[PDB]
Amino acid sequence: SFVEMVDNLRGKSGQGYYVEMTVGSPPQTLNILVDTGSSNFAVGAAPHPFLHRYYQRQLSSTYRDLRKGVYVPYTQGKWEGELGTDLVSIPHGPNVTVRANIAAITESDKFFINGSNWEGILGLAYAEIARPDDSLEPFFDSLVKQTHVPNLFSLQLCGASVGGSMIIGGIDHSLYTGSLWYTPIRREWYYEVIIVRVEINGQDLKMDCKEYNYDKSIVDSGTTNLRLPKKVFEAAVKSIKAASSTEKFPDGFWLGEQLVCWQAGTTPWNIFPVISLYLMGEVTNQSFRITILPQQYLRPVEDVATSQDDCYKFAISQSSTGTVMGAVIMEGFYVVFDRARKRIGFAVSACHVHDEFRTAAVEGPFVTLDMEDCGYN
Ligand SMILES: CCCCNC(=O)[C@@H](NC(=O)[C@H](C)C[C@H](O)[C@@H]1CSC/C=C/CSC[C@H](NC(=O)OC(C)(C)C)C(=O)N[C@@H](C)C(=O)N1)C(C)C
Repeated sequence: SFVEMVDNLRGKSGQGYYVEMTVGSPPQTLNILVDTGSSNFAVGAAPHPFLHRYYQRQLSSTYRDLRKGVYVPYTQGKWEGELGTDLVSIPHGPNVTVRANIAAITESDKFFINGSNWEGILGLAYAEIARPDDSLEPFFDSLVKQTHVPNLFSLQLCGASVGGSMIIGGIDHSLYTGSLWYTPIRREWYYEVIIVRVEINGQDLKMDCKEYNYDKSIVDSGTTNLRLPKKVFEAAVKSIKAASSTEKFPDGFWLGEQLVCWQAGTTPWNIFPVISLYLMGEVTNQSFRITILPQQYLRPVEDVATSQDDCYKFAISQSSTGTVMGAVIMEGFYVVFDRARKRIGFAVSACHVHDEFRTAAVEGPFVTLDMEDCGYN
């Protein structure tokens, strides 16, 4: 019965993917950002220049105040509000209704995006990183405990203005091709995984694999870019520059600041290398890899001028909190968050990226010794 959940996600490029939900009685409709990098369910509950609508607790008879404030900081943006509980449902999701914790956002800073079309956020990670503490049961935990919905979900994010699917409670085999390859969830807080090798155009970056996971590596649908630790970011950029030395790009380009443009349909994709991330597998000394095409880490942006040329922004940035496999990485892949078996699966998506001579892929098996030494402690 997953067919009704296909295409239940919408959004704008670089503004996150959202699903429709309803809270309170009578049901109040709101678009909620899907974020695997956080664990709090929260919605705007007060007027805001960027909000077209918000949660009105006074209009819900099922609403319950928990009389307890909350603050939640994100890599970018933050908000604070009041904790409470209410009935919640997902129109284009499983046909059920559950009582879950809800944070009524009363104040925020650089959180709501102008024209994003969403007024809330659904943290799908674990309680361990929930605010104010792990006692605040996350939405998915509530859903699984109050219903018969299996303990797993999958995400198929499609690029370009953007759409996709969030299959709650299962895997929809028509949304991907080939085989699903699984990597262990190292620890249940963020969806933490271990990267055991990185190659650019088939060239090993030759770095201590611990560097790839310093101080952790996570899968985060709520982050746009591929974020890499300083040392890895530097090595990656250097390699990508040399590969594209043919042309010249402003130093601000590699910083995500300035953007580059080309005559409509003349983008020199071939000069940009593919990136291969090898992930720890399910059996001893075994891993698999996912290959990222330039069409993924070069996010298309509207021409700042009155021109009809294709402009893009470097979607790879430096991080100080570990590797982050954001939406640009998840796009083109079908990703299964198999919480029941503590693993994350990857397969080529049906709405995969397209290149003339190259193609994004998930390949295995590969032999990799000492993978456990790649984890940072
Ligand atoms: C100061 C951080 C303290 C630690 N906090 C966390 O780790 C929290 N989790 C997180 O912050 C997640 C790891 C990140 C989370 O998904 C948050 C969700 S914020 C709501 C998301 C809106 C969709 S636009 C996404 C945006 N795109 C973007 O910036 O594009 C350009 C770079 C081109 C401008 C982006 O990428 N945001 C990153 C940076 C980010 O912050 N994402 C919670 C666990 C409490």
